[PDB]
Amino acid sequence: EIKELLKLGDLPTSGQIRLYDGRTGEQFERPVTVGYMYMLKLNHLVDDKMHARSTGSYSLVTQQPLGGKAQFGGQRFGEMEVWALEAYGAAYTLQEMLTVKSDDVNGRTKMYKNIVDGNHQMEPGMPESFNVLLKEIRSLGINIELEDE
Amino acid sequence: DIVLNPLGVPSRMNIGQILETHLGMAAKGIGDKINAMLKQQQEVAKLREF
Amino acid sequence: EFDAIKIALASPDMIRSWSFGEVKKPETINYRTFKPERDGLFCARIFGPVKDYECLCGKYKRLKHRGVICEKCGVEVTQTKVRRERMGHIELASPTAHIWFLKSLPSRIGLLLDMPLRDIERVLYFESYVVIEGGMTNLERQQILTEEQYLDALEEFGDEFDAKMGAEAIQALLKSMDLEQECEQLREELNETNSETKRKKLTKRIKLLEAFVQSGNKPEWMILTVLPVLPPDLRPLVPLDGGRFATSDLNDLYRRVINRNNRLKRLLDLAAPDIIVRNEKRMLQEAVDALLDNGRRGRAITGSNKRPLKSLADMIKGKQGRFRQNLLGKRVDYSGRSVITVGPYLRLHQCGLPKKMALELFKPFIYGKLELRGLATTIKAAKKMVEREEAVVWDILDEVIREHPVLLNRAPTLHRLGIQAFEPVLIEGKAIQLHPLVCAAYNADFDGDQMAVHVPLTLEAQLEARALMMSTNNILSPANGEPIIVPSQDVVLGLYYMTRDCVNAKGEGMVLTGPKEAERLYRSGLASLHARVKVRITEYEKDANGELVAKTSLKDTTVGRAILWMIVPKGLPYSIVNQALGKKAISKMLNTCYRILGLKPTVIFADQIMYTGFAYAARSGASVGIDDMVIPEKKHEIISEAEAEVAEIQEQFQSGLVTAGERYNKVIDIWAAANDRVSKAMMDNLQTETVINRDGQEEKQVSFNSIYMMADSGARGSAAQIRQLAGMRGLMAKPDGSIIETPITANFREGLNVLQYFISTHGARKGLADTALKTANSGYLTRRLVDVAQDLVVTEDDCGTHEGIMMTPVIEGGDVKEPLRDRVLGRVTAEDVLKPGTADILVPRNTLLHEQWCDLLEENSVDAVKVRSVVSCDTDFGVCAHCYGRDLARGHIINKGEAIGVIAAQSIGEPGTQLTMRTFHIGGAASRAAAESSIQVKNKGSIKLSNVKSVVNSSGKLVITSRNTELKLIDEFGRTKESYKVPYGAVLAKGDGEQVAGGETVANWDPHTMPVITEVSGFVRFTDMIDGQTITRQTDELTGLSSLVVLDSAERTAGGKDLRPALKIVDAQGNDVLIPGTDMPAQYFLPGKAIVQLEDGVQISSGDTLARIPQESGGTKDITGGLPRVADLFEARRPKEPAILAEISGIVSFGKETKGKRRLVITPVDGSDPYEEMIPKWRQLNVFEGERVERGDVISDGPEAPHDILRLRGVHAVTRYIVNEVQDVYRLQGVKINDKHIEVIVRQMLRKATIVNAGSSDFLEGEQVEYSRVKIANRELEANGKVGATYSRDLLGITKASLATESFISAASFQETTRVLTEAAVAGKRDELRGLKENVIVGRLIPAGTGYAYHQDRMRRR
Amino acid sequence: RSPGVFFDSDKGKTHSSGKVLYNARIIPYRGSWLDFEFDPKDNLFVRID
Amino acid sequence: GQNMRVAFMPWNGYNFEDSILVSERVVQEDRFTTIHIQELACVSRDTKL
Amino acid sequence: ARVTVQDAVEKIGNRFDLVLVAARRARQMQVGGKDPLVPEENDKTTVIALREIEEGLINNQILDVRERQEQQE
RNA sequence: GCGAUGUGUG
DNA sequence: TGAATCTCTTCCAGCACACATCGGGACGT
DNA sequence: ACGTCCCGGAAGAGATTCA
Ligand SMILES: Nc1ccn([C@@H]2O[C@H](COP(=O)(O)OP(=O)(O)OP(=O)(O)O)[C@@H](O)[C@H]2O)c(=O)n1
Ligand SMILES: [Mg+2]
Ligand SMILES: [Zn+2]
Ligand SMILES: [Zn+2]
Repeated sequence: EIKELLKLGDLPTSGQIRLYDGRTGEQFERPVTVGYMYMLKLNHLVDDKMHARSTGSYSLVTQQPLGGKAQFGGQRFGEMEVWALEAYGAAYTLQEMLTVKSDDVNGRTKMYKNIVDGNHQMEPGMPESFNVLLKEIRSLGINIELEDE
Repeated sequence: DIVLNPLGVPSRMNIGQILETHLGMAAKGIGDKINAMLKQQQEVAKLREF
Repeated sequence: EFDAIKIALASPDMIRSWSFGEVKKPETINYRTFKPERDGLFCARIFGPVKDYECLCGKYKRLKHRGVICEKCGVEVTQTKVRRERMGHIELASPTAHIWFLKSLPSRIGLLLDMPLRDIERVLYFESYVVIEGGMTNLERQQILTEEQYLDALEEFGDEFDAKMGAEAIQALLKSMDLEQECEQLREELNETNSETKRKKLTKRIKLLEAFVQSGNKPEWMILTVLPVLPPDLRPLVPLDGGRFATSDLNDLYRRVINRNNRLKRLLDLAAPDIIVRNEKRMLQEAVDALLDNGRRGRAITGSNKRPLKSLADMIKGKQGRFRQNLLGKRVDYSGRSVITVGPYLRLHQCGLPKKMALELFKPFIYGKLELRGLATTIKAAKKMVEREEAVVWDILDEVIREHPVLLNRAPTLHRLGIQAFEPVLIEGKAIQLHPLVCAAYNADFDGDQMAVHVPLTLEAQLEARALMMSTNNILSPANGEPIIVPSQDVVLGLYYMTRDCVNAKGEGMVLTGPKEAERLYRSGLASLHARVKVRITEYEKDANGELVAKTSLKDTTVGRAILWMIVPKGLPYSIVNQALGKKAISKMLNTCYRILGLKPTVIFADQIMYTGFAYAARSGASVGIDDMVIPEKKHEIISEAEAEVAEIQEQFQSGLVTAGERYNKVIDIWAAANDRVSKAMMDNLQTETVINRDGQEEKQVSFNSIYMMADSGARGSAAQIRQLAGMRGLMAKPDGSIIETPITANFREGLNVLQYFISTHGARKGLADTALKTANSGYLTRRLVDVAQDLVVTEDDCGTHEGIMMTPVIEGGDVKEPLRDRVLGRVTAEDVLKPGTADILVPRNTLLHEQWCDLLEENSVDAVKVRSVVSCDTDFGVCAHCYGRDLARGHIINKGEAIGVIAAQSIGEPGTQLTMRTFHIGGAASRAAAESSIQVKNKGSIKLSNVKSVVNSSGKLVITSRNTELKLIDEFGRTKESYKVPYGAVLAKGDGEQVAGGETVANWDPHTMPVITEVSGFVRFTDMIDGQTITRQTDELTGLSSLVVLDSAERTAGGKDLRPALKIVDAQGNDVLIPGTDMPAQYFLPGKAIVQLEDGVQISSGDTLARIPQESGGTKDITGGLPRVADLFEARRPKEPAILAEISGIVSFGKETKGKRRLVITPVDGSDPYEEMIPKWRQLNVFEGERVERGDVISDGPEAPHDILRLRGVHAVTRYIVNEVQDVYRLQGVKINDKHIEVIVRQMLRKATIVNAGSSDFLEGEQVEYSRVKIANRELEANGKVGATYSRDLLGITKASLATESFISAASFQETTRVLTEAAVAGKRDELRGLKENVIVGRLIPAGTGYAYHQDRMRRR
Repeated sequence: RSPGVFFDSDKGKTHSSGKVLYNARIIPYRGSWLDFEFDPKDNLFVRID
Repeated sequence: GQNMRVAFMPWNGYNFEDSILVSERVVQEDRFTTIHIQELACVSRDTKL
Repeated sequence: ARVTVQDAVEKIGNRFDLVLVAARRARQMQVGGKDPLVPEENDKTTVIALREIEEGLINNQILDVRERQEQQE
C-alpha cells in the first residue's frame, strides 16, 4: 500500500532518492532514504543541565561542598572514581582531590591564596570528616586515638 | 533538514521508523501535488478528482 | 604528624578527662530568642562560645580577651571551632549495659562470664535475678533466680547470701572475676577434653580471655556509667523556613536519655518503692540502648510518624555512614558537569569545553593573572571584572588554559579508563565535546549522557594528569592487551566501503603510478572508488635495527585501498590493507602498528584513520531502506518442517511414551535447529545476492546490500539482530531462567499479530528486569573484589624463586579457543623451555615472552610452558616484578609501584556489570544451543581417551561407564588438536588408539537422559521397592503395560525415608552377580525421579540402559546465570555433594559396617597407616577393595571442593581450577580477560595459615595467623639453628579474607562495622597505615605510585 | 490483593528437602490476618498476624 | 512535536553515535522555540532586630 | 608544544620518577627564578620541565648535583 | 542548608 | 554418653545526577 | 496564641540421633 501511494505521488518506488552533497556539489553514491519523520523535543535541556563550581558554600556538619545545582554545589568524586585513580599511579591528584579541593579547611584557604599568588602548591593537613568519624567512634564507648609518631 | 545515522537502525531493532519515514514521504508528495494544483488555479474539478 | 592509630576501651576516668563539663538539662535552646539553655545540650559554658571571640554575657567582645572567661555566664571567650572540638558527659545514675558488647553475636559479655545470653538479657532488663558472690548455702554463683525463686529464697535464706538484678549485678560479677587464673584453668580444661565442640567453645573463650588480659582493659569497663555526648556542631540543629527547628535524631535520643536519668535521680532521693525504681531503671537501660544503637533491640523508636530515627551506629554503618559517604567519596570543588556531543575536528588528546564552564572553573587562576598584569589592584576588582565578563578575561583565559589538562569522567565509572585527561579547547555553546575514538572507553553514546570535569590544581597533579592519565597514554586496555581506541561505527563502515571491490566498475584494470594519482583519479571522478587496479607502491621495512629497506613493486589492489595506503606510516607492510578491513582487521592493524612503531606514529595514525574514514563514509552515503531487507524463501519451508516435528512430538506425548520435561526439551530443540536453518538461509541469500555482469556473461560476488555491510563490517549489531530483522526471531525467555515453548515465527519486516507481540513482551520485560537487578548483584561483586585485592602493590624487581604454574592451550572441541600464544604472551618463563630436540634450551629461565618469543614458540610447536605466577611469589608484602609478568596497557615489563590489586579487581568485575546493563538490547532472544548429541570429529588423526571405564554391550559396541571421560583427537605429528567431553553411557564407535579420518562420528548418545547402564549380565530383581512409599506404578492405557517412576525426597514419608530403592542383577539361580575382580554385588541405586521402563526377572546383557533419568537442562545461557557462578567460586562455597578425595596415598581396604555408613581405611606402604574415613554408603565409590590410591585422587564423583583441592593437591592445583572455571564462564559469554588478574585474586584469597607445630617459635598451636608473617618468622628461625613452624594454608572466601585483616579501618569500611569495631576494641588492635584504603581514609599519599616513592622516603626515615 | 482466602504453596526453598508446604491465608479487608501452614512433620499450625 | 524532512546517511561523523544533525533552516523558522515560565518568590519576614 | 611523554619516559625509565623529577624542576622554575634551559615557546612550566627532560639535560642526578652545589655556595 | 518520600534521567 | 542437622537472627543487596513536596500536637494563662 | 508538656547465606545454639 505504501508503494502504491508513493506511486500515486510522483516519487520513486523504492523511497530512496539521489542526493547531492552541499559542500562539494558532487553526487552521492548509492541513493539514500529521505522522508518526513515526526520528531519531538524533550525537556532535558543543556542550559538546565550545565553547571560548574569553583568555590561556594560548604556543608555544616562535615565541612564539604554542598551537592546539587540549585544549591551551588560541586560534583561527587565517588568511590569508584577513587578506585580509578588508585588504579592509575596517580597519588598526588587523589591527595589534593580529597584533602584540599574538598575538606581540610586550613588546607583550602591556604590553597586558594597560593593560587591567587601564582604559586601552585598544596599543604594537606587532615580531612575534617575523618576528624568527625573520630568524634563519633569516641562518643560511643570506644576510644580511638592517634599514637605518637 | 535533519541527518540521522543509518547504523542506528538494525542495531536498535526498531525497523518501524524507516517505514514511518517512507509513508511520510508519500504523504508529503501528495501534499505538494495538491500545493501545485492549488497554486496554479485548477478548476476545482481537478482538485476533486485528485 | 602522626602514625598508626590505636583503639581500645574507655574508662570512666578516660571519659571524665575528655569532657568539658556535665550535662543536666534536657532542654536545647529558646527559638524565641536564640541563646542556648544553660548547661543543657547546646550549652555555652561547656561547649564554648557561639560567636567568634564574643562571650555570651557580653562583657567581653575583643580579641584582647583571648583565653579569659566570663564570670556571669562563664563561657571561655575563644574561637567557635572549639564548639566542634569539645565534648560533654552524663552522670548516669545506675550503671548501664553497653548494647554492642552485649549483642554483638558473639556476646563478649556472654562468653566472658560464660552465661547464656538469654539469661544475661533477662537479668539486664530487670525481670529475673542472679546470685553474685553467693556464700556457703545451697546455691551456686552464676545461678539465675526468677521472681518466685528469689521470693522463696529470701523466705528461707535471708542471710548475707546475695543476689541482685540488673546492670549492677553484671558489673559485680565482672569486677569480682580474676582472669589471670581463669586462663590457666581453662587451658587445663582444654588439655583434659576431647570433643571437638568443647574444644571450639573453650578455645574461643580462652582467646577472648588472654587477649582481654594482654590489652590494658578491665571487664568492668564494658558497663557504662558515664555516657559521653557528642559535640554540638557535629549534631547541629537545623532551622527550616520559619522560626521552627525540624527534628534532629541525635538531640532527640539524648533528650530522652536525659529525662529518664533525671527522673530516676529524683526517685533515688525519696527512698522510692522498689517496683517503680525497677521499672525506671529498665526504662533508662532501654533508652541508652536505643541511643547507642537503635533497632538492635526490639521495636525501634520512631519520631516523625513511623520511621526509625537514626542512632550513632547508623551514623557509622550503612551505605550512608561516614565511611561510604564522606570519607571515601567526597564532593569536590573546582568541578562541573554537562552534556556531551561529538565534534570530530579534534586531535585525540583534547576535548572541547564551553566558555562558561571554563570561566567558572578557572576563576582563581584568572584572579591571579589579572592582579599580576595589574589590570585590577585588589581581589574585589578582579571579582567585579570576571563577573561582568569584560573583554580582557577571554584573552586572560586563553593564556591560563593553553597547556593545562582537565580530567573528564563519566558517571558509572568502572575501569580505570573511566577517568581520562584532556587538554581543553574553548568552544561556544554549552556541551562538552569529546573525540569519537574515546566513546569506546567511556561506554558513552551521545544519546544524552553527561560527563563531569575536574581541574587538577597543584603542579604535581597537572604533571600526573599529563604523564599517567592523558588520553594518548592509554591506547591499550588493562584487561586484555588488545587496543581500546578501536574505531567504532561510522569509520569502520567508511573503511569497509572504501577498501573493497566490485567486479566491473569504472577504471577497471588500468595501471596507476602511485597512491597520489589514485586519489586524483577518484576525485576527478574518472574511476569508481573501488575497481581493481595495478599500482606501483613503495613499502618500507625495518629488517635490521633502525633500518628501513625501501622496496617498491606493482601490487594488485583497488583504487580506494591505495588511497588508504597514502596514510599508513612507514613500517607496516602493505599486506595489512589489501583485505576488506572489518572491525577486527582494523583493530589488529592498530595493534601491529603499536607493537612495531611505539606510540606517536600510532596516535597520529589513529587520527588519520578517523578523519579519512568519516570522509569516505559520508561520500558513500550508505543508507538503509525497507527494500534492503530481503525475506528468503526457505523460511516458509523450514517453518513448516518445524511445525510438523512439534506435531509429531505432541502425538507421542499423547501416547505417553515421554514425560513433560522430555517433550518440552524436544520441542525447544527442534525450534532451535529450525532457527539456525532459517538464519543460514537468509544470510546466504544476502551475502552472495548481487550477481552482476562482467563484460563476460554474469558473475556473482559479495553483495553491497546496505544492511549486509552494516552486519559484515562489524559496525553495529550482529547475526542475532539481523536474524531478528530477516529470519524468524527465534524463542523468548521469561524474566527468570526459562524459555517459552512457543517461538515467534515472524520478523519485523513482516507484521506481528497480537499474540506474537504479547510473547515478545514477555521477552523484553525479561531484558529490563534482569538489567536492573543483576546490575545490583554485579556492583556488589566488584566492591567485594576491590576490598580484598587492595593491599597489594608490586614492590621488588625480582623475588628470586623457581616455582611456576603450567600453561597449555585450551580447547573446547572445535577450534582451539585460547592458544598458547594468547595465554603465555608476556610472562616470565619460570624454567627454560627445551626445544623438542631435547637438551637444546630454547629460551633461558628468566626471559619475558614478548611477541618475537611467542612466534618462536609457535614455530617450534610447544604445548607446555612452565611460567612464573603471582600465586607462588616469595616476596613479603606484595609481589615482585617478574613474578607478575608483563604489564598490560604498556609494552614493557611492570614497573615498581603500579597497584595491580585494584586494576585486577576492576578488570574482573567490570564486564559482569557492563554486560548486565546491556543484556537487554539483543531483545528477548534465547541464547540456547543443543547438546549436539554426538561428537563429529573434524580432521584426520588418532584417538586418545582419558579416564575411561568402558564395557562392551551386546550389539558389539563400547559404552562408557565412567564419569569424567575425556576424548581427544591427536594429529599426524603428535600434536593435540581436539578434546571433547563424552557424557556417561555414551556409545563409542571406535575404541582407543585407532586412526580415524574426518567426518567419522565416534560418539553417539542421548542428550536428554542420564542412563544407568550396567556392567554384568543376568536377571533383574527389584530390591526395596515398595509401592506408594517410594516408587509409583503407572500403566499405559494404549499398550496395556506399566512402568515405574521413582520418587525423590519430595513425596516419600517416614514409611520409606529410611529405605533405598535399588536394582540388583541376579543370576538365573538367585545369586549375587559380582563385578569382575570384585567382591561387592552388582547393585545399582536409582536416584530420585527416575523412569524404569523394563519388567521384573528380565534377562539383560551388560551395557543396557536399565533406567532413564530426565536430564532437566537449564533455560538460558547468558550472563545472568554465569555471574553467580563467579560469586560462588570467589566465595569458596562447598557444593552440595562434595566428591570425597583420597587423603593419604597407599593401598585401600574396608572395615566394619555401620547402619548406613562404611569405613574406608587407606594403608600406606610403611607410614602412619591407621587413617580412616567414614563414607555414607549410599555414595557409589569409584575404587575397589584391592586397588590403590594416590593423594588427590577421587573416591566418588560430582562437584569438587576447592578447600580439599587446596589441602590435598596443591596451591597450583587450586589456582588452575579457579582460573579455568572463571575463564569458562567469561569465555562462554565471549569476554577477554587475561589470567593474571584472576590469579592475583586467588592470592589475596589464600593468605591466612594455621600452625601445626610451633617448634621453637611463639605461635599457639591451633592459631590462625597470616602467612607472610609466619614465613618471615620461621625463615629467620631457619637462618639460625632451630626448627621452623609447620603450617597449613587456608582458603577463605573473599568476603572473609577482607574482614580477617591485620588493619581494621579497612574492615570497618567494608560491609559491617559493629562486629569489627567491637572485636578490635576488646583486643586493642593497634593499626598501622599499611595499605591504600587506610591511607585514603586518613587522607594522605597512597603507597601506590608517586606515593610509593614518598613512602620509600618515609620508611627510610623511620 | 483481593480480600478473601488464598491457598499458597511456597515450594522448594524452605527445609532444603523439596517438601512443599501449603499455607492457607485469610486476608480480611480490615483487621487481623490468619494463616494456616504445615510443617515438615505434617503438623497443621496456625498463626495470627 | 513537529514533522521534519529527514534523510538517513552518515555525514562527516557529526552523527557518530546518535547525534542528530540539524540544518539552520529549522532554528530559523522557530519550529522548536519552546516557551518556559518560571515562578520566582520573595518573602519578607519581621524577626528579631 | 607537548602531546606525549614517551621520550621523557625513555630517558627516565620509571614513568613515576618522571612525575617527581619534572615537578621538582617545575617548582624551581615557577617559584624561584631559574630561567629554563630550552627556548620556551610560551609553553607553561610543566611542559618546559617535560621538554628539558626530553632533551636529556635534566634528571634526578643533575638536580641533586646542582642543588648541592648552590647550597654549598 | 538537614533528612525523609516521590518521579525521571544516563 | 557427642557429632551431625534443623531453627532462628543478624547483615547486605551498583554508580552519578536532576526536580518536586514536607517536616509533631496537646493543654494552663 | 504563648508557654510547656508527652532473600539467599551463614553462623550461633537447641536438639536429636549413637551409644
Ligand atoms: N541502572 C543503570 C541504567 C543505565 N546505566 C547506564 O546507561 C548505559 C546504557 O544506556 P542506555 O541508553 O539505557 O542503553 P544504550 O544501549 O547504551 O543506548 P540505547 O538505549 O539508546 O540503545 C549503561 O552503559 C550505563 O552506563 C547505568 O549505569 N545504570
Ligand atoms: Mg544508551
Ligand atoms: Zn559572659
Ligand atoms: Zn616473585
